[PDB]
Amino acid sequence: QKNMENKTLNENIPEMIISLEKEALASTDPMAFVELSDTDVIYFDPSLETKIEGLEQLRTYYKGMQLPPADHFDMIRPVVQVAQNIAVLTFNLDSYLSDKVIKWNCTEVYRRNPDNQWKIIQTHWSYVKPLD
Amino acid sequence: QQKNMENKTLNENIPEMIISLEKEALASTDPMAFVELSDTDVIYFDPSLETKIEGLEQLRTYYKGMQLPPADHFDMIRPVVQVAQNIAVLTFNLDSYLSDKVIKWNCTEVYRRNPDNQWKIIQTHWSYVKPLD
Repeated sequence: QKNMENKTLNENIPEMIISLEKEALASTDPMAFVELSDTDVIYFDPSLETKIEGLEQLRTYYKGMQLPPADHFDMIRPVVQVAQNIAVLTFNLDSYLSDKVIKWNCTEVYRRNPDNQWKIIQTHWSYVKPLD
Repeated sequence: QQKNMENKTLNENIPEMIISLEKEALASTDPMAFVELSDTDVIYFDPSLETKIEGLEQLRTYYKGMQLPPADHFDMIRPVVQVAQNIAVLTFNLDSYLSDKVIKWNCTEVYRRNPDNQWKIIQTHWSYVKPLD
């Protein structure tokens, strides 16, 4: 499974976490990140007055926007900090949609649950220098 | 609490403690408060950076140029702390009152409990609320 450790591609937690994020970003299914998120997920992006709280609220939010994936993206210098059952992934992202780049900051926090799946418990998306 | 005893951890309300640390740093007279509260491997974002800050030395250099605190008054909105073993994820919104102006913020802080039972920031993400509104 893409979000579970194994003896091959998912042996190293940082490489697994980075691959998982890239796979969700490339998915045509707008539910991809929802399916990866846990029931207690907390989510921020630039369009929300305050953070979204809980998986059902996140699901409703993702359903409402119908966001296409980028035509292509570049994940720049992803860092994964691992602490017991938590992996903090941080990166910058150059996302291309219809011939324009949108540059993002991202923090994801993944938790290894008792069934050995890594699930997103926190997401924070922001623009790079939106006002300069 | 016997689990905390075997683990030599404090019998504290972790969410309340983490919220109190954050509020203290925000309102601190020491402009380097957040640098002191951060660990060597800290990663940091804010709306002025073209790419994320990595490492405490980079964070320190950045903070040396900032005048802080930026506001005497601020309101922390619906802080949530998710606790996972030696990690606490603090998320909140913050209304920061700069004299006559207000900046509305999103914030994610990740704190990690070190072996000495000190909670240190390993990740900070500050963003504006609805900057393109």
